[PDB]
Amino acid sequence: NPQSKADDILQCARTLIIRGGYNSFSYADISQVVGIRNASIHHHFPSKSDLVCKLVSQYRQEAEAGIAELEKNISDPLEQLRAYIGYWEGCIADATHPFCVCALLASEIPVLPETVVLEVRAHFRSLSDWLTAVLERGIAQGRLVLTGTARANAEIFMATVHGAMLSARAHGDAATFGAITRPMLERITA
Amino acid sequence: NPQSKADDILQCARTLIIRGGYNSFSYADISQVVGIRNASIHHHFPSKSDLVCKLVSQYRQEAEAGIAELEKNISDPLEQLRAYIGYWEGCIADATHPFCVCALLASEIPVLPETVVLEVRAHFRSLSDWLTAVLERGIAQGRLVLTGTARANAEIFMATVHGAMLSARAHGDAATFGAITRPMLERITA
Repeated sequence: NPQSKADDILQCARTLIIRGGYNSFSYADISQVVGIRNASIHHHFPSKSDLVCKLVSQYRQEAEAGIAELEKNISDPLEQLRAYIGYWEGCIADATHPFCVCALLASEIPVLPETVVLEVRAHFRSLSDWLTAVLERGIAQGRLVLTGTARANAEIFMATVHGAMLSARAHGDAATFGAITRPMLERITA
Repeated sequence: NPQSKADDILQCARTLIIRGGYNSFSYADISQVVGIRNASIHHHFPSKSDLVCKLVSQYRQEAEAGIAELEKNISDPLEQLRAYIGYWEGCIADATHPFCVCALLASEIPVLPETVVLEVRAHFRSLSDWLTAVLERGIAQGRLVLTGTARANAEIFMATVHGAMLSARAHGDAATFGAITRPMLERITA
């Protein structure tokens, strides 16, 4: 049915966009993977900008649901940050989606449609908000020690994660991501 | 003359690639800026992969010459790292080239030509080598204090720089880059 074809197009486009960003895939590539013709893609999504806004909105919904599940299941804020690091290490291992869609698109902001840029920036502010709240709970519970504010530390940890994803993709390697991100976690442990 | 046209094409392509990466510009865009026709671009560069390898090799030559000049002019290793941070803050201010060509291309590695990937990875290993040597001199001179090895700290600082460039481009802002990168520098000051 129609819904399943729309889901297949979004699945496919998400995998392609993680390889090379907004301009690295075409509707022809989606036809090659999913088997629908070009005109059919347009019935589902009236433009590529709309397809990518829909993909990023779904990616954020899933990203927020996954860090919420960490927050729910894990009592200690430090262990929530450690489990978030572990989640990305598993994604880089599985190698299907070894990069954050929004971090990748952020590097291309100046050429992206404005509607896509809105979705990408919303993920950054939202992830920063989550990390800020986890760090604040860690202070409130005497589980962490910080220099500077929780928000400033959240912004450093998010930048370190995005830079570590980039180093793992570049000069190689399944231990890079942890080797870069974990020392902060051990620093801030009370 | 011929050389000047080749330089103009590389200048133009460097500015375009910093906006959106490898797939965000075409030879038509270069013709629009530089005024040569499509066939003329091909006389200078037999393929787009070759044009981009030439651009990245020139960008690295310049990047290495600039950090070498820091190293030459500045005696204290900590002040060499602080001046490197300042160099990127000035680039983000001037807004012409507010992102590293190689950091941007690294996010697209899976779709890049292999010859381009070689040049991008060479920049990462080389910048990591430079930062490692600056950190080692800082230890040898009693100017810095590190947890873990100099190379592991170099890899964190390079990832923090690349992640900070990304946050400055994303959820906005000429103070983000320093706000993320400078706390490390003050941490490691002896």
